[PDB]
Amino acid sequence: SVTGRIVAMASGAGRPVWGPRDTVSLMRTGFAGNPVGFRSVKLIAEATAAVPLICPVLDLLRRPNAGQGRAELFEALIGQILLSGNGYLEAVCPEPGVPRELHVLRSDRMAVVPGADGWPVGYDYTVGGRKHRFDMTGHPDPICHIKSFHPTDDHYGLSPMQAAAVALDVHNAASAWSKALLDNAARPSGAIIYKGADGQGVLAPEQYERLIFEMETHHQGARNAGRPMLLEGGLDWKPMGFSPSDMEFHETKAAAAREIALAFGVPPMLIGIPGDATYANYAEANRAFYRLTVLPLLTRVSAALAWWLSGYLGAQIELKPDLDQVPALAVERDQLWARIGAAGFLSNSEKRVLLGLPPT
Amino acid sequence: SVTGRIVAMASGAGRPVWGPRDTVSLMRTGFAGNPVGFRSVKLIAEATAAVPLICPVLDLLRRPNAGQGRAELFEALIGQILLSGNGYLEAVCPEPGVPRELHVLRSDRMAVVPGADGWPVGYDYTVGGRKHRFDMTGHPDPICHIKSFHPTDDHYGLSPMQAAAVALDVHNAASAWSKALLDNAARPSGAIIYKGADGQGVLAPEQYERLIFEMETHHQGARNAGRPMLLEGGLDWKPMGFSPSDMEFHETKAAAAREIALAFGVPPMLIGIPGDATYANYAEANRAFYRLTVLPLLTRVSAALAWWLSGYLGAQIELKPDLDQVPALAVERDQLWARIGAAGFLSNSEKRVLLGLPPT
Amino acid sequence: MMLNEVTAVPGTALPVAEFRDHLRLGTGFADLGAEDAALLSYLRAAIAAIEGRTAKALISRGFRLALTAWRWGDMQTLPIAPVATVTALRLVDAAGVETPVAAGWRLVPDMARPRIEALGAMLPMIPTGGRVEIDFTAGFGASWSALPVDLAQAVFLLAAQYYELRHDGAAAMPFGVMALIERWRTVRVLGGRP
Amino acid sequence: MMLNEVTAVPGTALPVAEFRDHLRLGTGFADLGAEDAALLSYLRAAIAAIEGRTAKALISRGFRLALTAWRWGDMQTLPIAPVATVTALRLVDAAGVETPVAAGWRLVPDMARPRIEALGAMLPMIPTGGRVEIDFTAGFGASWSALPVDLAQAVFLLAAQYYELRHDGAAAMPFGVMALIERWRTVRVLGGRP
Amino acid sequence: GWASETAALSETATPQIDRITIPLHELAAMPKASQRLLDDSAFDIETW
Repeated sequence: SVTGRIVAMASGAGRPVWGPRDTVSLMRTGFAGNPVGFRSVKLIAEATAAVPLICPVLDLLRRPNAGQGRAELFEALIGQILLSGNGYLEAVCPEPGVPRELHVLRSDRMAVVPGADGWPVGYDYTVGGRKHRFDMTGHPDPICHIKSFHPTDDHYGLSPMQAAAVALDVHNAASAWSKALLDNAARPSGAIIYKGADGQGVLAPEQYERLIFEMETHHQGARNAGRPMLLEGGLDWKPMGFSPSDMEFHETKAAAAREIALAFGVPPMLIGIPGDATYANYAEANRAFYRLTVLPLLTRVSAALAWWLSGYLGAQIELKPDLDQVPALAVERDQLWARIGAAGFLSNSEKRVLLGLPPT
Repeated sequence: SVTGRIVAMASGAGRPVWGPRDTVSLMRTGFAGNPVGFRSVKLIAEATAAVPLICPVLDLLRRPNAGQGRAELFEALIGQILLSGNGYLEAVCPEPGVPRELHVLRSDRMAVVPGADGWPVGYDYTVGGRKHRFDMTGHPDPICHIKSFHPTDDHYGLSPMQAAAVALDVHNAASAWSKALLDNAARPSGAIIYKGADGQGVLAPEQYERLIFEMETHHQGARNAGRPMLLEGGLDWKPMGFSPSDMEFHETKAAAAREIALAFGVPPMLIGIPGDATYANYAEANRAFYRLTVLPLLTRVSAALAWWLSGYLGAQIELKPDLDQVPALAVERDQLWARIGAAGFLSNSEKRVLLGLPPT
Repeated sequence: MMLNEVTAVPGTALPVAEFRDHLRLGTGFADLGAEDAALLSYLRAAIAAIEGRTAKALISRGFRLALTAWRWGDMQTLPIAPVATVTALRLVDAAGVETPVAAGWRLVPDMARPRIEALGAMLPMIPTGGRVEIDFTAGFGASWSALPVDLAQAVFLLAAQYYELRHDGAAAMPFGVMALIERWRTVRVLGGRP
Repeated sequence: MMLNEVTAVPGTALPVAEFRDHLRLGTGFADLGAEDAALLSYLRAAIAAIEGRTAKALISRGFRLALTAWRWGDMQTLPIAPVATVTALRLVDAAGVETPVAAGWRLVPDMARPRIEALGAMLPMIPTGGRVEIDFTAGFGASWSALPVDLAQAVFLLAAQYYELRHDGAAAMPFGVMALIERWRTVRVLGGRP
Repeated sequence: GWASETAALSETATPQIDRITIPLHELAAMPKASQRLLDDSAFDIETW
């Protein structure tokens, strides 16, 4: 905070700081463009919305606004964090405490203002040429700004799609390689070469319609596969091939489809990409998914809702994921109940306090 | 100590020492550039934040400042240690004991000052051309400087990304090899060679629009795949191939994608890179991750918070990782509870004292 | 990109009196001028053959390079290679108005890459539907003596050939016509986008 | 990089009186009749064919090497190979202030790779837009007698060929024109970025 | 431009983008200090 004043002047106080320009184009080319970048965010954002929470405040979260439910809110919230590294939540307060409206402001059209002491004073929702200038020079601070970790930038997040932005363009263009190869390719199944007495000679349109009708009827198609095809003088049939037949950038697409899944943190088994068996039997890969890239993400966002929404209340509230009755963690729950349940030496109430039960 | 006093006057007392030149460029090319270097830091920094701690002081750590939570602090702290080998924590102390502000200062813009006796007297936060000159000539010493181990340098860390700086540039350029190969490549699916009566001869634009329209309509596309393609005198169709089709630096990228994961110490199974099965079934590789590169890293930073923050208190406090109810170490907890629980010879209270229980 | 010539060569600058010494016509005859109408017809036919194989100019006549869209964002390599003192990048409009522009463009002289690189990181913009003609005088020198002599010899090896055989009749030298030309051709290896 | 010659040969430096002896002395028709100034025009055409294939200079004419950006950090190989004594390394700016430098560089002479090779790692930087310009005198000696005589014979084997037959007519010698040149060509194997 | 209704408005001038180069020159000092003078004196010469 003491050094906060020094970085603020360099950027320029009172003026909007934009950060990354090409953020909106990674969405259309990397999330609406390829299925791997599409499925990876949809797999996470529909997983963090499904996790229950532990606190009143959750009555706001259950019904944030019209037409945007509890689970639909976090899909919009985490879906901006995975896409552009930043999450925004406007609170509309007709009432003084616990404001009854939440709105995920998209992070394409939002810009920060550094202000005096380096910590932000303005946020600017910029649609068309129109700005809004939300104000942070107050106590309730009407927008929570959830940052992904960015080491070099002081105001935004890193957005894992930016780290995979080369592997998206490999997977977008290798998939479009095979598309435009199926659309721009002339393979013939042969060529009836007609030289003539000279090195060059055309055949007359009388002879040419004769050549079609014996080729149309008697030689093409499945039903004429293999006629013995008499070739008189001058004529010759050179059959062409198609030498790379399968596998046009097949492994570099399948390797880039795994590096996209690597950056968002989904395992290759969940998304459905082919590859070597790393995880075994989905009791691991679903448990690894909710432990390395979902529950760390959800306990970081819920820790920002636990502090931003407590600024509207008087008492501070904690708000964490449940990490109980989330059915992907049952292999960590069998393993912990059967450990203490088999420990017969310590008594009955001495293990209800370990497994989390109210003792009797 | 005595050696340090001599070391200072060699480099120059009272003057800033910068150290690494490229550490601002390895972040953009190695942490915002490739997914493997991105995920490797995110896999560790989100693991050290999840580990609970054992001690008042932790009330500061739970809520250091506005907009920067407990888990968000260590992601910023370890995210500077893995990136640039140095961690910094500014403390703002309006009050004499337990200062209520912590700030992860980024290590790009921080520089040390050796001072008189070799141990540092100044740290210089330099953004733009503007400095701050924090002072270490006092007892509370307002910045904890967490060093990674560096054998050759006396003031900084080694930053595992610097050790993997060759394998980053292999993985960045092999991935950009396939991108620009899919973007700069002219493969044709053939070539209609037209020599003529001479060795050279063009065909007239009347004949050329006839040649396009019989190629556009009747030969290209999926629906025209394999027409018999009459070639009169002079014309000839040479089908081209594409001899390296897949696998452009496919293994040298995948070997470099493993050496990046090797340097930070993550196993290949957790991050999702392909490779031979070293670990078996994720009960090991997650347990290996929280034992070779997370908990040794976390017990080294927590040992520095236990000593820097105790300089603000009167009594010294220990602060260590929990090494209990961290669910990756459950296979080391099954193995130790079933060993002593099955040891029926020693009595009931004689094994509650071994497993860490409150005795009865 | 049209690249026409404003003015041709004067004809009096061509060495017809020295080409006649080359071809061994005759020394002291009283006629001496029955070939003057045709000798410069083959010198202009051999220079224009070597101006196209080498992309050089050789007499430094004035050119007019009328083009519409810039080939690259700032560079704009000129076709005719040995240049000096680009006169005017007058920027015509969609129709009519021709405004000459100093525009902050430079000229990078070279025999291989005669660029017109701009200094403000962007050449003067082009009114949509309008061309940008560039007047420049490109060549080695004004008179025949200012040429590289091996290229001047390649005209004399070639225009002597057109004088000695009229139609395409077939007929190995160490430094022939072709081997003198080849250090003046343009050596390019780009078929790419930029 | 224009690299125009400052001054050409005087013409009186060329061995026209000796080339008449290589043409027909000791055996021949007589001294015979040869247009004297014609024989000077074939020596200048044979030297300029061997100045291009060897990248040598042979008469020690004055050059002017005006190029925009330094290729290496410090090296700057000079193309015309046998050099001696940089006249000046004056440095003009984008407006033409022409501020010469007199120290910071030491020409390292060599028939293989003549250089500029400034002291340390600092070679005079270029004013933005203001091309650097190097005047030097490159070649063997001032007179014809200071040349390597095998290279001088390659001129006489070639200038006589342009005298003996005019057009490009067909006609494997052990040390021909080509075999006397190849120990003076520049042998380079770099097609790379440095 | 203020666009009329019957105008069929033409495209306007895209603002020219300037690119001004910082050359980033060097500045160095090379003082020559004696080894005996650095080894004998009471002052910290490498610091001064």
